[PDB]
Amino acid sequence: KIPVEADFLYAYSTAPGYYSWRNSKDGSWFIQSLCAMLKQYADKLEFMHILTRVNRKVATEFESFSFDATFHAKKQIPCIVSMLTKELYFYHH
Amino acid sequence: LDNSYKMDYPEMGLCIIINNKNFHKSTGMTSRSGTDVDAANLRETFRNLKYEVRNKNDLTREEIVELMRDVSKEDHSKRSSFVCVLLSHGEEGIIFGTNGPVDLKKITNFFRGDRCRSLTGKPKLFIIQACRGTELDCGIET
Amino acid sequence: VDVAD
Repeated sequence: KIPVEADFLYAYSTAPGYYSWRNSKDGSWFIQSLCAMLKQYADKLEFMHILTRVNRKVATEFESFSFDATFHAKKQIPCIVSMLTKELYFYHH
Repeated sequence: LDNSYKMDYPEMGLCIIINNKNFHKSTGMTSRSGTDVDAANLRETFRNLKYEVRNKNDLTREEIVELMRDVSKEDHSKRSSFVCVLLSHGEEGIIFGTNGPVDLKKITNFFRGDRCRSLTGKPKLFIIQACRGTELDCGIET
Repeated sequence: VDVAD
């Protein structure tokens, strides 16, 4: 038998307890970087390897921009939460 | 079993995108501008991934629960995985329907091993674009 | 501009 909570993967836009940013014109930093990396590496990289490059993207390529000084120049790091028991590839054999 | 999940099933599976942009003003939540680009980005990205995508827009918290009860009470037997994409306002463990909060554990528990047996040993992914608090990461320099 | 969720 297997546990009832295995093979769950939770991709979070932001670290636990933090703000998650989104651009008013382009869209959220996370879904932005996730779609770029999924479109670019789903042929060749394991899923957790795709999801870490998404982390490097949101962490480094992005920074907030606001007229409110309170919400300006803020960073964001995603958070992978894997209860998976095997690796995940979107290509076959 | 294998070193990797079996993905050579008939279907890759269901990809449910839940895109709440407009919220009732009784909540104090504001229009989520730019989410249409995200949801439309996700539909295409998983359309190339051979997923059966289903975009669902401005769903109330009760409509989010009952949809996931219907999705979990499906015969996923022919599907490799289940993807779920939530795009809304958020707290820690809390996702927002357009009229109030849901618990992230409410939604996910519909798909557990003993509840969604068509999806047992099958990768269940959950992508959550939502705040988890109100702490500001200001960064640091290298 | 960028906004918090």
